[PDB]
Amino acid sequence: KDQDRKSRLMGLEALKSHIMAAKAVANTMRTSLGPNGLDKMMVDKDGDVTVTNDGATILSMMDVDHQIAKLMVELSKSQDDEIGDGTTGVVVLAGALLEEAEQLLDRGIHPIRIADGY
Amino acid sequence: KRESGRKVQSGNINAAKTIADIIRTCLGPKSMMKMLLDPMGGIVMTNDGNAILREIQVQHPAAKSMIEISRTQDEEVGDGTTSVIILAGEMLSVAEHFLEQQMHPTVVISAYRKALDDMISTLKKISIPVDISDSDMMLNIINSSITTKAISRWSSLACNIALDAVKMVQFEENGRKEIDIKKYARVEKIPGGIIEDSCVLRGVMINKDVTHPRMRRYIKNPRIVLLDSSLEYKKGESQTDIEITREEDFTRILQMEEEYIQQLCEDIIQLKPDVVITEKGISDLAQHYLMRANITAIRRVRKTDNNRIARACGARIVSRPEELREDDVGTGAGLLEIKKIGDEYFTFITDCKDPKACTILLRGASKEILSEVERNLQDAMQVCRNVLLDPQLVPGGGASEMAVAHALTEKSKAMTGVEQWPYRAVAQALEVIPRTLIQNCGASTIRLLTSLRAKHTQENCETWGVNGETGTLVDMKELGIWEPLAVKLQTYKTAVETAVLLLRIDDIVSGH
Amino acid sequence: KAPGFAQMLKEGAKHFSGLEEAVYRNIQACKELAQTTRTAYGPNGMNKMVINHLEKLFVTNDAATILRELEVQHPAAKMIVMASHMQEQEVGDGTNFVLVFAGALLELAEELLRIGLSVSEVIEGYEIACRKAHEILPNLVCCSAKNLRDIDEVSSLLRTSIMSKQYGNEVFLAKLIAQACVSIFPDSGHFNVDNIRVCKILGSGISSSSVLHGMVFKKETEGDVTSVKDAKIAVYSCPFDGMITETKGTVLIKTAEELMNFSKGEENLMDAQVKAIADTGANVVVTGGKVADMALHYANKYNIMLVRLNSKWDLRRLCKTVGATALPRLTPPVLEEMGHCDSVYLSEVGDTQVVVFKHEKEDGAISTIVLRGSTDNLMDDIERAVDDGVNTFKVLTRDKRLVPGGGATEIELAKQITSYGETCPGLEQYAIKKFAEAFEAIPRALAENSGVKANEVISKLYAVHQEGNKNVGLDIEAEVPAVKDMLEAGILDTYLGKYWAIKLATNAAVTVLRVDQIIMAKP
Amino acid sequence: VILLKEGTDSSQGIPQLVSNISACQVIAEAVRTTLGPRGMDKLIVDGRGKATISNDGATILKLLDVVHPAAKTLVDIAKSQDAEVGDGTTSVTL
Amino acid sequence: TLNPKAEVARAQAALAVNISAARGLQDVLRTNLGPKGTMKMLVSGAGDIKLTKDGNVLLHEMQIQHPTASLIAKVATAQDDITGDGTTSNVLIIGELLKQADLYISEGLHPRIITEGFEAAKEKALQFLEEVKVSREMDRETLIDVARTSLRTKVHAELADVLTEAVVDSILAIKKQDEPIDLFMIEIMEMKHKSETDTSLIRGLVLDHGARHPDMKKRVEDAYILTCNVSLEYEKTEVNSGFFYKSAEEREKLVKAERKFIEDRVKKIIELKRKVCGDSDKGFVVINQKGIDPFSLDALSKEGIVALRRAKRRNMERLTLACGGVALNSFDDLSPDCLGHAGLVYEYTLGEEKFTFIEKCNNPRSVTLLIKGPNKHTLTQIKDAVRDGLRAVKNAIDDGCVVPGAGAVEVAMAEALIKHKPSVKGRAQLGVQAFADALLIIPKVLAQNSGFDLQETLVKIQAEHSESGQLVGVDLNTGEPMVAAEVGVWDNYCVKKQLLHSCTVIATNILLVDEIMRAGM
Repeated sequence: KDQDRKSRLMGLEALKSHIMAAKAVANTMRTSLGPNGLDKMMVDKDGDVTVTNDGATILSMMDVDHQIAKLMVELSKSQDDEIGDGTTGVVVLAGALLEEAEQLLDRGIHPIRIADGY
Repeated sequence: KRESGRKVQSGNINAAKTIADIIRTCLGPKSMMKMLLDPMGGIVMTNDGNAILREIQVQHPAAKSMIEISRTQDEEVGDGTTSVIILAGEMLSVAEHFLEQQMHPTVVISAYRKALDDMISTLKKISIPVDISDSDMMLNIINSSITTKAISRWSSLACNIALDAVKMVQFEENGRKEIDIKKYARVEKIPGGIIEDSCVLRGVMINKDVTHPRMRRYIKNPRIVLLDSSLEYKKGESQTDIEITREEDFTRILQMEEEYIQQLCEDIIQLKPDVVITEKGISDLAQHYLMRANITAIRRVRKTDNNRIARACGARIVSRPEELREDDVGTGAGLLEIKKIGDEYFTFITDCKDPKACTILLRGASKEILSEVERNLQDAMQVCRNVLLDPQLVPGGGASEMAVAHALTEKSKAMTGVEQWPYRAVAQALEVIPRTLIQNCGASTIRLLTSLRAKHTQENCETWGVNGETGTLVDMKELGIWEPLAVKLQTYKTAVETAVLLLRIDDIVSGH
Repeated sequence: KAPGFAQMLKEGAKHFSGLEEAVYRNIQACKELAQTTRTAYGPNGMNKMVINHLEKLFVTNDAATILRELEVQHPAAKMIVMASHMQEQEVGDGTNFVLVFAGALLELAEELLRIGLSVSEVIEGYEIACRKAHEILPNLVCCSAKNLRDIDEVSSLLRTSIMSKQYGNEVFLAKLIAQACVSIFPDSGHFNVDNIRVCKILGSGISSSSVLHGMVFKKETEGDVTSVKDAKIAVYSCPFDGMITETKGTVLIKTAEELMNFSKGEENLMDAQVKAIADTGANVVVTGGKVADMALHYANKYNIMLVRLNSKWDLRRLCKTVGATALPRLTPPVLEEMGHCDSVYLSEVGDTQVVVFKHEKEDGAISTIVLRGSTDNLMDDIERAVDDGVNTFKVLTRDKRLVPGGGATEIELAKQITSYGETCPGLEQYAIKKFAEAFEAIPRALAENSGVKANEVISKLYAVHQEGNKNVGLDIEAEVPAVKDMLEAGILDTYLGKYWAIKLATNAAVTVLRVDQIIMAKP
Repeated sequence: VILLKEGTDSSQGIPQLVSNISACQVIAEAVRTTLGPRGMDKLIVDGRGKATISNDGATILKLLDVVHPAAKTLVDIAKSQDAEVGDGTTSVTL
Repeated sequence: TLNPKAEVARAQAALAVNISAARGLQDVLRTNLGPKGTMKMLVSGAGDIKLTKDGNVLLHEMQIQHPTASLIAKVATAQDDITGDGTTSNVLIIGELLKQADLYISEGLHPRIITEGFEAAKEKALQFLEEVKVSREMDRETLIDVARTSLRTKVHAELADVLTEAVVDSILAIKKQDEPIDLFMIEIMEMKHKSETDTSLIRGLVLDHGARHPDMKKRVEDAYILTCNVSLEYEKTEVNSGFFYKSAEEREKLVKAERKFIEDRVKKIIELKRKVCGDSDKGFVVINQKGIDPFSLDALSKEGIVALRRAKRRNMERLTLACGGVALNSFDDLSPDCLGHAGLVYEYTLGEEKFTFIEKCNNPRSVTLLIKGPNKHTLTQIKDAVRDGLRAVKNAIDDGCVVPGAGAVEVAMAEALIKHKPSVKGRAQLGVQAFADALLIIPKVLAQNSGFDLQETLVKIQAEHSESGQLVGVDLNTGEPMVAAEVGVWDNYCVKKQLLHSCTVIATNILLVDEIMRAGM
């Protein structure tokens, strides 16, 4: 039920919209990568203020409605049990693979074929 | 909000003229009908000029004064009301001398007041006396209201009903010959029978119902006791009710209640009367002593109704039942009949004596006929009242208005000044009465009205009126349109006074 | 405000003026109703997708079902619908006949009224030609039933009635309905459609269906009692549970000790209630609601058979058969309200336990046709085909006369009436010739549903009927426009089926022509 | 004033059959790319907010619940495909 | 020139509004005149469909939107209450009088002169009707022609002959020796599940509630009728007492004590049966209106009594006069003097309920006309046709004079008015000329509904002239002039007499309305 007012995104534009939503998270954390990376301002729902450059802490405090953006956050729980430091470097690397994949979709290459190349 | 300046007097004319323009065709036996749309979609086709203006909502204040004065006229005389508004609207219908000529109102008002005294003196010259001893001459006079009605078959009976009733109420010893229909002439209706069975009862009939089966059904010499106070246990000066929460005290209050009621009822039956008539109500404990004496219990009788009984059977009004003397008796009453007539309880105190009052009994087959016979005899009694006050008749059918219009024209030649112009306008304003009679018939208005003025110039003004049914010219000595003088005098005095009252108001101000 | 509305004096009811021709727009309403059911006529009729008022998806080609689901709000269109309700009386077929034929009369009546003929002459023209149709119809009777009560003959007649309703099952449903009908026929005048009750069961397919005697219910026996001859049957719609009085009866449960007391009390309440049933001598109890677990123990304790029927209509069938009413309270001991049955036992057919209510001593017309199907939508339509098949032989309980089907009589009867209209002078010949052309609507609607050109079929039918060859109807094929003999094919209709159908459809079109204006009124 | 349907939506003929054909292609379009072991997946979120990810054709058709009457027919055929076989619902629908 | 929140028409346009209202109403009701006319549909809005040609029903029941046309609807109500027929021809004449007068009013003629022409023409047409009526004695052959003429208009010309013998026979039985006739002596009943052609006579009265018991006799040849208002069901204590009980069982024991008063009265019914005609070939019937206890039904059923209960007021009223049983309010006064007599009493079983037939009576002074039909609205249409047929025969027997129909009288009156010179006013002849052409609308409308030409039909019937009396009328089937007296077409005298009085008064008052004012609207 509830077929009316159902948000649907399909076609080739659906992939380019998912990449754009993923690049929004990667472009945010790429400035905080490294020891000289700039910090981020956090305003809690209760009014608290904290400042940290830690990437794993940022992803936990970011509230994103988009579904693909939520998948990027779930990756932090898996990496923190291993590295816990360069977690930002994985999000930046994930955003670079999708950004260069946008140029390949214009050439007509199938997405599964692109994933096999990586 | 408010109006000031010449607009008030110019507005009062259009307000009075609009109300008059409706009923212009309601005058005469051939008068046209009208149609009223109810808010729910109903239609009322009545041609009565009194009912039309009663249901019409009028916004302007002067339009209300036109209706309120006409309603007062209906109380005194039930005829000629439509002619009052037509004349009151025609005298104000000429605005030339009011505004365009720039004449001051008091100059015009002085012209109407001088013309009013001339219209009165002219009617007394052309009038004719009447012999009130002959009932045949009174027959054709009353037939003016009886014509075009369903009582035309019983018309011969309808004349004797209104004639003998008013002659009883008339008291000529005082010198003013005062007659009051609303009290002494009081009428009630009797279900059952036909129109022929309707007669004139000599006495005062009471509609009080029979509460208990024990009463006097028929008496040869009734006895009536009149007292104002009600029969009840004596209370205090206030209306506070008696509340008793104890049983021992209930026996003390009940004993006082039974003692005083039995004491007053004992002095009433000491004279052994046939009935007890009280002004106020009667309780249940008092009726137990009335049914034991086998006498009729009558209550709720007003002061005027009791004053007529005292002069009939020779009764006397006493304040309290304990003070009743032997002077209060019903000796001289013809009969006492409580018998049911037409499935309703009636009481007949009727006798052989004339206590300046009577009672009209309306027989009929249905309530629809009773309502028709009632209203037809009401104005007929007022016709009898107007004739007995001033036994003089004037020619109708428009001959009276034209006879006065000829006298005003001839006298205006000797009048010198600016008042002669509005003084002549009254003579032409009286021509509206014969004009509507011809227009309703269908004949040409200009041709007949012009030849009518030539008749009053040469021949006598007492004759040569206008026939309403045929439309031609006929003398009023050969036709029964002769009308009482008291009606025409009251009509002209009201039409002029109303026209003057509206000209005197130059401003309308809202405030309290 | 002038100018005012044309012809409307009453309650704002739309009144068509002279140039508006109120008669035609009333015909237009009845014309659209025929177009909906015109494509459902014949064995090739298209299925209709119907949404029930309960938002259930139903697919059926039955015309009577469409008129129930589709609400007809037009007054003049209700007259044809009400004529269809009278069509279901005295015969169980001919519903599609009235809807198509009554519309055919009104479509051709529009052509006559445009010529300027009076509406009164059109009315008199149909009533005269209708009497000629009732005289010719007996002469068109070819063969009649042998009245042998043989399954081969009984199943051979159902081939036509089952056709146009359930296709492809014509062979199977012919013998199944025949076995149930041949049981009652030995009883003279006792045959009734209400005596044969149909009970549908979810299963593999129609091939698994069978025929049984008595009243067969799909619900098994809750008790362990196999067979009992007890005639006392008490139907109880109240479910079995703890007995509660109609008074207050407040039960206060505080501690676990009292919880076990009132728990055992319900076992004692159900004990005395079932005991009162065995005291009256009733070993058969029908339950409309659920059944408690403890009630199954007392049922076998007193050896009382228990029947659990969840359907409400299944309970009303017992109330009008054995006469056992369903009381609101829990097992009232009333003998007067019970029923009577000669034989009661549990049976198994198709790997399913079924309960059988029949009369061994008394003959009875009671019989039950068990149906099986995968889809309830397709299985319910089979029940509609059975009622039309059983009602077909309810007419043959009267005089047995058969007429050819497949539009064979429609061409033969239209050819004879045309001859009488030509010999009859005056202005009545116009309405008679149009009455004969109204018969052409059936073979056209039958050919269009089969994918065959209509004008080609009508041309061939007049050629073979002109030479004197009767019994020639329309052959049903997609690629073959030609025709074949109906008598050898086994397609035969009912005499009284056509007789009452022509009479009712005639008066339905006449009444519409009599009403020239529709006016709304207020109470 | 007097109307037969009174808000009743009904249509027949050729346009009604063509409208049903276009509705059946929409149902087959969703499970179209999910055919095969290497086929792409789908993401469906319910009212609770959780996302379901899989290429299974039987699971996707259950979550769609299309209100179109002709679309419900193809959905019901997939349910009968599970009882008889248990796979191939994507192939039958497509 | 008017007050706010109202409207007034000062000029003659107020008269033109009323004329347009009559012309609009004339065109609506002109199509239902005659048997060849069409029918109007009555939709109550709740789904009830009613079909009738009666003018009184199409007016009184249907509310008209236009205010002026509603007054004419109230006139047809008083029109049907007197004669019972002619409501359709009443409106058609009023519409034509206002139409023909509009030609002269537009020329400047005052309406009062036209109204005087109607009064002079009404007296001339009324005196001419005196010579037209026929004084012949009413017999069975004439009443059939009067019945067929009245019924043929309200039916399909099918049930006519079926309803013809039912209406004529019901009137002849209730009137003997010039006795005043009352239509309340005839009862109308309706049954379902039967064809419309099954309507027949009922000599007795049809009762609603029958007898309930397996042993009730389906038919009883002879029996006596005992009228009772007493209820035999459970009743409280008749004497002075109260409810004294120590349990629920003791309260039921007082029930048998209270029932003893009724049970002893039930035995009195059995005693009276055996005392008066309690032998074989006899019976007894209980017509008691109130309810009867089922146990009392069993005691009376074993004796051969057919019990009745839960009756109505109109039923017991007719059973009192027909059977002769005196109303008995207490069984202590039970005596054989209150017993009546009745013939064969049987209950005909329908497809649903059962009704009781008291028939085969000597002189019950009551009968019943049973109507049968497939639907509800068909029963209503037939019931209206019966009462319209009864008043047609009643007026024909009461007034021994009948007049020819088929528009023969209206054409004959139009000729005498044209040859009549004005007896009152010279200009009053324009009203006579307008009233003369208005009487010709009756044969014109009959030509339209028959499908013929309006002009050709009127010229032929007017061209008929001879030395002796010749009365011709419009023939619907042929179209040629036809004598209505020879073919058995007759109308009542009071109907034609009332139309001249009603059409003159109503059309006059419409021309007498000078202005239309809004009061409170």
